[PDB]
Amino acid sequence: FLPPVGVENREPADATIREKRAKIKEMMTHAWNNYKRYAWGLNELKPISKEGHSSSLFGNIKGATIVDALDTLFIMGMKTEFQEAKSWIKKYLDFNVNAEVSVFEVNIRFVGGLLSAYYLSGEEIFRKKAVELGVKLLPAFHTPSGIPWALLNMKSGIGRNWPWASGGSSILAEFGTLHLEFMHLSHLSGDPVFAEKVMKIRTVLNKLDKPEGLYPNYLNPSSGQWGQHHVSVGGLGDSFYEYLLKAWLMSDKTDLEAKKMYFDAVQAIETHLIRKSSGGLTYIAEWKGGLLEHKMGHLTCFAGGMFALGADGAPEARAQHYLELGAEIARTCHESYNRTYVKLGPEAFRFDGGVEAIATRQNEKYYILRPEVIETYMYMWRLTHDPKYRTWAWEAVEALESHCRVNGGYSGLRDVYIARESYDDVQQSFFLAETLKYLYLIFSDDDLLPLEHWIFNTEAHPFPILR
Ligand SMILES: *[C@@H]1O[C@H](CO)[C@@H](O[C@@H]2O[C@H](CO)[C@@H](O[C@@H]3O[C@H](CO[C@H]4O[C@H](CO[C@H]5O[C@H](CO)[C@@H](O)[C@H](O)[C@@H]5O)[C@@H](O)[C@H](O[C@H]5O[C@H](CO)[C@@H](O)[C@H](O)[C@@H]5O)[C@@H]4O)[C@@H](O)[C@H](O[C@H]4O[C@H](CO[C@H]5O[C@H](CO)[C@@H](O)[C@H](O)[C@@H]5O)[C@@H](O)[C@H](O)[C@@H]4O)[C@@H]3O)[C@H](O)[C@H]2NC(C)=O)[C@H](O)[C@H]1NC(C)=O
Ligand SMILES: [Ca+2]
Repeated sequence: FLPPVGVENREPADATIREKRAKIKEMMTHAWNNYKRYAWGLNELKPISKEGHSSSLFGNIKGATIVDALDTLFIMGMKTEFQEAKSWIKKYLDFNVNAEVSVFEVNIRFVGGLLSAYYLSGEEIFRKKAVELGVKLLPAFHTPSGIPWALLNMKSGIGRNWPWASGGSSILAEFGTLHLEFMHLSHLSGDPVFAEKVMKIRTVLNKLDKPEGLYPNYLNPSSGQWGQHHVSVGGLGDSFYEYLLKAWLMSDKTDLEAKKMYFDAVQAIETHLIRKSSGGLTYIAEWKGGLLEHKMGHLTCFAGGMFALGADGAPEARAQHYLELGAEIARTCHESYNRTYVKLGPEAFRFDGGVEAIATRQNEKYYILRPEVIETYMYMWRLTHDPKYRTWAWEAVEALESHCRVNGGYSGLRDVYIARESYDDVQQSFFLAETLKYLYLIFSDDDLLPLEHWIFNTEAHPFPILR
């Protein structure tokens, strides 16, 4: 174990920034203390019902919110809370269970949360548990190609793909968002097997022709060939792209394959998917066999920070281009917040049918406590220090406090366009792992989890550079 760099949370110099940061910590005490009060040990909290919530993505594993919150608690100086969480994990976190889990979700939340807790604290239990879980996920890769199953029974090792997935195919974002965690699993366990699995994924992908430079969201694990040619930088695709860039950064820039894959991918996305509305907003559309659908998801909004984070490493005279593209995605995504009643954006928003940056379908008007817009504000603040990004982040804080904060915690909303809240009764674990961590960091100095020394996984779990 090596002492971690930049884990001290010194108070900002400006009194107003100090006060704003203290508010975000207070919001975390509200989310955490209510989770502990009504749902301790269960995966998530139902804040209206004041009971536990057990998403099917996690099967019979326990304590998702405990594990997802560990690192946020640590950096906020919540040491009593961190110790209670550690004691529960030592006694009760068990991966020897008989149910199916999403390999992807368990990796980014449980493996990632345990890894960050270990690197921040040095407590060996976190390392031991991360490796235990990695070992349990290894049967997911038992396919003819090495492209893993979506869903794995932890006891039997038997896997399968989503039943609706084109021809029984695996999902790009799912198998493409294992890389960072598996590289650290090999480092800490000394066992090459984890890196071998994620490097085999690379081998399969690089053998395929990418239609127009684009990656279909579906890849069959038996044949190793594409399913239907649906392409998106939001759901089903998003974090695969994210992890190409971050694999390169986290390798101390030695993973040259990752770098080329990333910049090639983003150029094809710019050409075929990125458009400007008649009102002047930049958006990322979805592509289906050549035909654009002029719609962007809240999930897609993470891409603003991705583009900005990759700017420093971009080719000669392309760095400002990517900082500016990041800023335009940030602005569009801020407009999706601005044009609502509650000032929190919808799950999807459109740029045709006579609209710009608003939802039209009733079933896409919801907000489930998502971090991706605030995530992009954090990167834009740290990479430009333009005060507007702190201004926009604080607008979201005031919105959350006005419309999502309830007596029993924080709840998502079913319709951001009307006055009367319709609470969905789920406190998503990613609100504690991501939304509040990124808010806290925005109102901190740059030297708390400095971006030069820490690369965030897709669930806001910071990992150190591997040399
Ligand atoms: C968050 O959301 C808010 C909305 O809540 C956004 O605010 C809007 O921003 C718009 C874009 O900047 C802006 O549109 C411009 O409006 C200018 C006119 O404003 C003045 O007049 C209007 C109208 O008054 C008459 O009509 C009303 C009824 O509508 C009557 O009640 C009056 O008696 C008059 O008869 C006033 O309402 C305005 O006053 C309000 O707004 C002011 C701020 O604008 C406030 O200070 C006031 O207190 C008051 O609330 C003003 O007095 C237009 O001149 C301007 O027109 C240019 O742009 C057009 C659009 O260009 C793009 O799109 C086209 C189409 O695709 C492309 O061709 C172009 O290339 C561009 O891509 C262009 O078509 C024109 O030809 C002109 O070049 C423009 O329409 C809104 O006024 C503003 N609304 C409000 C209420 O504030 C805000 O931007 C969002 N973001 C942020 C960060 O806040
Ligand atoms: Ca993410």
